[PDB]
Amino acid sequence: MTGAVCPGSFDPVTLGHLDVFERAAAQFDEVIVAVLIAGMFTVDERIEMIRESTADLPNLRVESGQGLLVDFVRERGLNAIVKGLRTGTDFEYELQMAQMNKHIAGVDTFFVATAPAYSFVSSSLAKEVATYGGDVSALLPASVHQRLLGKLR
Amino acid sequence: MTGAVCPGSFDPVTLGHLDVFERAAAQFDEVIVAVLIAGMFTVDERIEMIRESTADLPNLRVESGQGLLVDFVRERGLNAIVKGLRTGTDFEYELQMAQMNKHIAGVDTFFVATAPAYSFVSSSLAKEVATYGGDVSALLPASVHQRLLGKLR
Amino acid sequence: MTGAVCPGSFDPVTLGHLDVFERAAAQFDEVIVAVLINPAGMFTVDERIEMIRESTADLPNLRVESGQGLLVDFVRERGLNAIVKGLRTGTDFEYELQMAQMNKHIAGVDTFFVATAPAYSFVSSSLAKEVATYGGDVSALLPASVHQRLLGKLR
Amino acid sequence: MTGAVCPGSFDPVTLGHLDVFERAAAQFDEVIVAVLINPNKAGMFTVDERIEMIRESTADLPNLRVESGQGLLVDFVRERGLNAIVKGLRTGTDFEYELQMAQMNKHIAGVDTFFVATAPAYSFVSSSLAKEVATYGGDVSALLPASVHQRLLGKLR
Amino acid sequence: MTGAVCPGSFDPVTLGHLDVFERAAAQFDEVIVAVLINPAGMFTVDERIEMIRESTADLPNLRVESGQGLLVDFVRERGLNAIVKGLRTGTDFEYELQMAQMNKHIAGVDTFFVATAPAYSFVSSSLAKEVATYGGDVSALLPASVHQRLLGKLR
Amino acid sequence: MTGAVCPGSFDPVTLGHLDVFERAAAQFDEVIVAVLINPNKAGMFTVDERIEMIRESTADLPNLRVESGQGLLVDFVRERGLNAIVKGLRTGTDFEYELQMAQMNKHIAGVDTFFVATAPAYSFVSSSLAKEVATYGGDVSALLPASVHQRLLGKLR
Ligand SMILES: Cc1c(C(=O)O)cnn1-c1ccccc1
Ligand SMILES: Cc1c(C(=O)O)cnn1-c1ccccc1
Ligand SMILES: Cc1c(C(=O)O)cnn1-c1ccccc1
Ligand SMILES: Cc1c(C(=O)O)cnn1-c1ccccc1
Ligand SMILES: Cc1c(C(=O)O)cnn1-c1ccccc1
Ligand SMILES: Cc1c(C(=O)O)cnn1-c1ccccc1
Repeated sequence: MTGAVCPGSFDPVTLGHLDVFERAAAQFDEVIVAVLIAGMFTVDERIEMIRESTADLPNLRVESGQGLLVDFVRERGLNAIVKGLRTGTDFEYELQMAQMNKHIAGVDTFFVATAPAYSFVSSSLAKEVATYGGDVSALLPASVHQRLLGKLR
Repeated sequence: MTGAVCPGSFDPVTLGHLDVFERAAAQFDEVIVAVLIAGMFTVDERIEMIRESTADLPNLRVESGQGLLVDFVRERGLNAIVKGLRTGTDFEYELQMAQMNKHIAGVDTFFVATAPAYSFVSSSLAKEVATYGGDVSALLPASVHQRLLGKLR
Repeated sequence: MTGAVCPGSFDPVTLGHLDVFERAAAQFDEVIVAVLINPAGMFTVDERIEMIRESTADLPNLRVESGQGLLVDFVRERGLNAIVKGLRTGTDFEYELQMAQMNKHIAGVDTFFVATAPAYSFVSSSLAKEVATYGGDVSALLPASVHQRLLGKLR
Repeated sequence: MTGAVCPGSFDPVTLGHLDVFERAAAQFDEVIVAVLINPNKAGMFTVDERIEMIRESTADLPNLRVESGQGLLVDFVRERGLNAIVKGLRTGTDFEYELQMAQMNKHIAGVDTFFVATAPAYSFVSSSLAKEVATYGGDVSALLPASVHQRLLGKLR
Repeated sequence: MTGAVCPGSFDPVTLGHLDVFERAAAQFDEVIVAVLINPAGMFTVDERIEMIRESTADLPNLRVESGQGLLVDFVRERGLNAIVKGLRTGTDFEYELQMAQMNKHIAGVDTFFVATAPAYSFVSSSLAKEVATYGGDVSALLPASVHQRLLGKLR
Repeated sequence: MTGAVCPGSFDPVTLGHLDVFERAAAQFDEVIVAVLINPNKAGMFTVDERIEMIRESTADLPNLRVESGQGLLVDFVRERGLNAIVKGLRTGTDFEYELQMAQMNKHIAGVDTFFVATAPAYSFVSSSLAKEVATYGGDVSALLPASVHQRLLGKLR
């Protein structure tokens, strides 16, 4: 009965996130993606885009969440978070939250290294580049791309 | 059928390592500690010290290993490594090995943040301090302590 | 007569801060904690000062004052030229390193950093407040004097 | 016909920036300083003021020119027939952040980025910190070119 | 006439190195790859030079030479005063930053760093050799010219 | 009666070290420079040579003295009735490494450690790099005190 939660704003989900979801799904019986909550996409849109892109992952589901992440995790009977890291400075920042989360609620955090190809990918940078006309097609799920083009027009 | 391998030299295993073992054991059905191979303790001694300290973990076992870590992992039907991180610079160094390991053999790596109390603990520093008479009792399993005092006399 | 200033917003003071205060008061004849007022937070400056005084009652060579504007002026105005601050991480050091070099360049005021006690490496005022706002228990990270008042502000 | 673009907000230009300009100008046939403006947030200095302050302190660099722009930096670079950006770095933290943007810029436009290490004397200089310190009366004259410092005190007064 | 030196042991050259060579040759009129001999490794200096020449056949403005001793002497002896190097990480930058500042201080030679291509962020000569020694397949990380010879040295 | 210990191998002492000594001497009633010797590996300079080079360049610091030692630093500190160490740091990487040792030292002996940021001019100076560069003929005279530089060239010759 193993399981982890993968949290984030996912505004929108990127190939970097999807890679983390896939890897978490391969190592834990149950994965829940926690869409935490105003950016570009609504909660429902963000959830839909992730569901579309994770259809090949039978042991993953997507839910919105509010309040403390540890409460979200524990209220579903789990006590692990899985999170992707690019740096370095990411680890330092996330370490603080991870130790706090373990301290207040006994919830552990497992970090995975980003796939090399997506080291430079972030939701913020993808939206920024796309806004000014740059091609970010290779960095986002097929569905997501189109939806993003939609929001910009 | 989930599982991870926890690798290291463990010369000797510290409370920092034991904390990682416990956390891995709580999230994966099967944990294997891979004692990799001349420091202070022999392979057999290192294995024994870990077995002594992990008796309360029914789903963990301890084995020696040689060659590529990914071969050790895959030859036991697994494809996850779990490793503890203190920094920062640890993440940078380990990220390189993690991406290499994923590339050559499809083996993933999950990192956990060190418990705050053991941020300064390393096998090397514990042996160094103990050698010159410093008290490292609070940083090592009870059994290990005594064995270390033994080697020094 | 040696001395140092320990600056911060301390909104609220944490056990991490208090550890730094204690270690500074152990090594300098005089320590001044400077509670820096800004454009802002949860506690008033007077509330912050009083919480620090309560937690530092056992440190006779430390006192608490409010400050505004340029830190090196605050320091020099009081006949001192050293700052003492805690650091938790490497990136703590890199940001603080810039300010320390700037402060020494513009006023000849030096800065001494101490490493966090391991137990408080993850505590910050911001994170403590955020966790407490949503019902998380941060009593082990804050002095007794703070935890009671923090409950009051959230109710 | 080699060339590079040195981008920034330069609000204001610092001695650390000028060091980078000089080092780029010494290694590329032409250098363009790109003053990148956010049309949605004014800085301390207007675009013409930023350009003036840069020109006045680069007068001895014959192969350098100064132009403003906005939007994607890689478009600024490519429309001038170049494909190199040169930027200074102070810390490992700077490099991790800039690495993201450099790899993105190479991905979307094939434009490369060359980083140079700050001169030691300016490792702590930034436009924002110099403005903040000057706002509260601190002396930052040794961190800024002469073209900048009294213009800066003027803005604050 | 612009130019730069790309220094390293290149034992063996990787696709990461080659990416840096290509990017340097695209931006400077002349590039010299300097294969630095030391007290040592898997390949002879001549083997290393020949592997780089094979992988850089399409770069007419780049040439490969061996070097010994102080790098800034090598650079200045050839009428240049720029070094170009790849960086993979922040801690790459911090170590290289020291040497770059030293090299500019002692000889006025500057250093330009380029960020690794994402695909090769984890590749190093040391790790490639180590993996290959134990049967791991590193063919995707090394030029074709290297992978054949690496197999030979291990057999 | 405040005091601090400034530890190192000082093989040789650099201008970066001397900056740290001066800053410690300005803030503590007494400073002891601790020349820590590894009885198993000789450096470039003998203990007496290291001490001499330090004394000659700290002659204007009346509250500083120089002593050698080996073994645990915290024992050196405590046997002098002190419990503060002062050390310079250059980078975030330095801090992570030294943080480990500082926390260990506090754990085993209650001895505290105060770090100071390097002077910008010396951020790239290290004993090892200065020796390595000098070995191959590079000029490192501006990074070392006068008490050191020609002694160093002597060793290399
Ligand atoms: C952090 C991140 C974002 C973001 O934070 O916006 C978007 N993608 N990724 C990402 C996640 C894992 C690996 C690579 C990239
Ligand atoms: C890395 C390490 C060593 C070592 O590498 O020698 C000994 N303990 N630990 C450790 C492991 C996890 C958490 C804290 C400390
Ligand atoms: C920096 C800090 C904050 C803050 O930034 O608000 C709150 N506590 N601490 C802290 C201070 C010293 C040691 C550990 C933690
Ligand atoms: C990054 C920077 C700023 C800024 O970002 O505001 C102002 N100066 N510098 C600088 C540039 C190169 C070297 C040193 C300093
Ligand atoms: C640094 C390095 C080595 C090495 O250090 O031996 C081998 N490849 N690379 C590399 C170079 C540029 C980009 C990526 C990787
Ligand atoms: C660390 C160091 C060394 C060394 O470790 O060899 C030589 N100088 N410095 C130094 C000390 C303080 C500031 C700058 C530099």
